[PDB]
Amino acid sequence: KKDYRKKYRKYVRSRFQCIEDRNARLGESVSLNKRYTRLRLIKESPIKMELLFDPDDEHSEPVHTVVFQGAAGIGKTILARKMMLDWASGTLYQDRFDYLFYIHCREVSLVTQRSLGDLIMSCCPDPNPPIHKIVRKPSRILFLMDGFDELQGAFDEHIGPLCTDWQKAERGDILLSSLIRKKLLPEASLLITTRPVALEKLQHLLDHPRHVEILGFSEAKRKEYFFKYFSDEAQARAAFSLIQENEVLFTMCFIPLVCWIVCTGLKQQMESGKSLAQTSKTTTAVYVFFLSSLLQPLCAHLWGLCSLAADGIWNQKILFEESDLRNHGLQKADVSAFLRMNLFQKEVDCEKFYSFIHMTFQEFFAAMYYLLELPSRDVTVLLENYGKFEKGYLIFVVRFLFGLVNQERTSYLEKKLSCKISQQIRLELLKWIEVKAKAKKLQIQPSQLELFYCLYEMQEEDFVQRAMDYFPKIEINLSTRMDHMVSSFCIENCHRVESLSLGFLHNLTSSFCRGLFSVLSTSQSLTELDLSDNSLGDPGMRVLCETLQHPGCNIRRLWLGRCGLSHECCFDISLVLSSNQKLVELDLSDNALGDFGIRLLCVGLKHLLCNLKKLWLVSCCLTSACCQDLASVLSTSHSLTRLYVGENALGDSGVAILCEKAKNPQCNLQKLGLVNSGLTSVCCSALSSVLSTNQNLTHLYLRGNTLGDKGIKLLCEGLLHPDCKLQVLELDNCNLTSHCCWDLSTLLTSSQSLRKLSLGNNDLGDLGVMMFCEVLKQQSCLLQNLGLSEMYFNYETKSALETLQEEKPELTVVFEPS
Ligand SMILES: Nc1ncnc2c1ncn2[C@@H]1O[C@H](COP(=O)(O)OP(=O)(O)OP(=O)(O)O)[C@@H](O)[C@H]1O
Ligand SMILES: CN1CCC[C@@H](Nc2ccc(-c3ccc(C(F)(F)F)cc3O)nn2)C1
Repeated sequence: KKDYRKKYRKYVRSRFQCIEDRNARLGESVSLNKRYTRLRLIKESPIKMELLFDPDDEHSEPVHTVVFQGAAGIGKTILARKMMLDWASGTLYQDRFDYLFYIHCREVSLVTQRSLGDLIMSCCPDPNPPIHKIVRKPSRILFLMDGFDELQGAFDEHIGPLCTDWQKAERGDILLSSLIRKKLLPEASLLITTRPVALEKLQHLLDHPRHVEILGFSEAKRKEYFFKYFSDEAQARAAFSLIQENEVLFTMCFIPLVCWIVCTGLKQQMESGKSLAQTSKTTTAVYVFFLSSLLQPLCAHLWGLCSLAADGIWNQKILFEESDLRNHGLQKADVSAFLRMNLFQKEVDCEKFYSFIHMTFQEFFAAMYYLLELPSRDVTVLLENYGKFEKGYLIFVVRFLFGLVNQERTSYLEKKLSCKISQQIRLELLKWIEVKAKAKKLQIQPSQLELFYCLYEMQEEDFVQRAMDYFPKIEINLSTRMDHMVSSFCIENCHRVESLSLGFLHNLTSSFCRGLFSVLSTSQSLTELDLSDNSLGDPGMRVLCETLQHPGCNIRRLWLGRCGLSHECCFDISLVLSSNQKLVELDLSDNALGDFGIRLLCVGLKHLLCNLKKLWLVSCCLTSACCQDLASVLSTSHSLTRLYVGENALGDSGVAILCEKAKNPQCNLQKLGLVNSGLTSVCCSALSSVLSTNQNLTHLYLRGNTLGDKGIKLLCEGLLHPDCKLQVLELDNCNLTSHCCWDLSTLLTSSQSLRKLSLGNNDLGDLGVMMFCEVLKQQSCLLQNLGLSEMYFNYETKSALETLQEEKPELTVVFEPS
């Protein structure tokens, strides 16, 4: 008769027109979902809400599963609700999906046994919708699974009895697993929202997902929020300015939830005729401020309130009934008070439960429970469950304990916490950090950036400085401004760190990290800085070099691998080399520092007081043209001993240039990395000359070249020289065969300095190895790995090599492949 899908769209539009779908909105004002402030969405590249499920750029491969990850408060629910409304309004997926089914994971039970009847309860009031009709057909239906991490109770990601078929009733965990794994109603689309931490389990269900990260408000979007929140423009501007002046809070406000909390606080202060001051610095300070302002205008119910929250965390319960409120001393009068002020919500769409306005608030109270003046009240058992899904990870519960357990405390509710307990907890928290600071990642989590968000929450230097004494090595990945703010605070107070590794994720290409590099330059203990494999391009190097010229820098080793640097950055690197007398090791591998960049770099390398000892220029798009400048550096440098230039186009002519100066007996070169440089036997006479004259050269790496047997003979003329002191010779993958074995054998029985000789991916043959075995027994000085890896031989040869290892144990390592 009529198309029932129209009624469903009408239902969705009337239901999702508001932000919460719940009452107690500070007098239940209309929240107006049209206020939605745009969130930043990055595909793992910026994307639009439309075309989200389109096939990718090759093979036209379709996507069924899309996962949206983000922090608590970033807007995963407001965004998923927005999609429901936009679709129902005909502004999104108009010709892609016939239905959108919104699944609220805080309502789904992992214990209760049910068929796929959620499709009934999640839609119109009609108790008997046409489930068996065309709505049963996949490819036109998208499910929105909102809050994977909010599922209450243990969840097993590995299930034997997957139980497909929507008609069969089964446990919620099994049912969700089959839906996520696309075994139940396959070829349907599924969108999942989750906190990044819960991906530890979800990753096993998804198989081949598309991932999108949700980022909060840009500075422009923060302003829009305030202007939309406050209908009075004069107030909106005053509020914005007050916050803008608070750099720390402004930074935190990238999270929509933080903006909401702050705005609500200011609104209440306006109504009461207060100063409107907002001086919060930490997440805890913001939450305490908010709750205090609401409780001030009652406060004797804090115990029951906190106890309720704590129970919910331990028993995995978010939704409460009147019985649960009464069981904790909450009954009607105070409950209503907590609806007038926005602490609880009841739900308005023909439902009656109670819950906290946000999971972070429930966790806040659950944390405060431990400090007041009944699951445990033992912080030890709490911490033991930190990394577990089963308890909701307790990330904010612990993070808030750090903030609450602080000597720098004030009045209003906070004063009701016990000082004796606070000290007991404080000490346990220090022990917890010491233990977690020394651990393997293993996807478990108090991840160093996380221990730093914990430390940031308490500004007490006496605590933080001691906590930071457990981090001799810091490895972190920063994606947002808040990550930098937190990292800088902790590093500024760390006097033990010797090695620091900083990753940068899509927000370098800019100066975002300037406020962190300015910290590193004042560190006295830091000696090694690793900034590899991140987009620290030219402008980023300029900032770093500015800080490396600081008189107290003390950085000795700097690793700059795939940083996206070009020749211009060498100008600034040179300036550092000409001033900073402490820098010893510099790795510039895998950059675009072509011949010109080296010419510039060499200006610093040839400078008096440049003490650089080790330089890596591997895969830097170099060719023979630059060898003239490198040769000049080798000729005069008093400190450069290690030079690695492989994986470049330094052909025979380039090597001959370097050799012309390297052969000088006064040259300090000790290790030469002429690896995958396209050398042939033509240049071996040059290398031979160097070996014969330069007694300081101890390591030569020629693997990947094509020297052949002729090259070996030429090198042997030098290697067999009485004044040659080479200790390590690597000739892997040099296109050598059995015809060179006579000369290699001669080397083994004549060289006095050789200790390690490495042959590898080449057709040495069985005759070759057997001949070596027969001479390696005759008081050979060779002690180290003989190589012969990635080589295959007959049974006799394998036995002979094993025999040699037992008979002549001085040659400890042969390293056969089998
Ligand atoms: N785009 C937006 N515009 C304005 N406010 C927003 C937006 N996104 C989120 N908020 C604010 O954030 C608060 C809660 O955020 P939200 O509940 O979406 O966080 P979440 O952790 O993603 O949710 P859930 O835990 O339910 O998945 C709301 O009170 C709302 O005011
Ligand atoms: C688990 N941990 C690993 C290391 C990186 C860290 N990243 C974030 C991102 C965001 C927030 C965050 C902080 C305060 C708030 C509040 F104020 F709204 F409560 C809401 C948040 O979402 N906290 N940590 C997560």
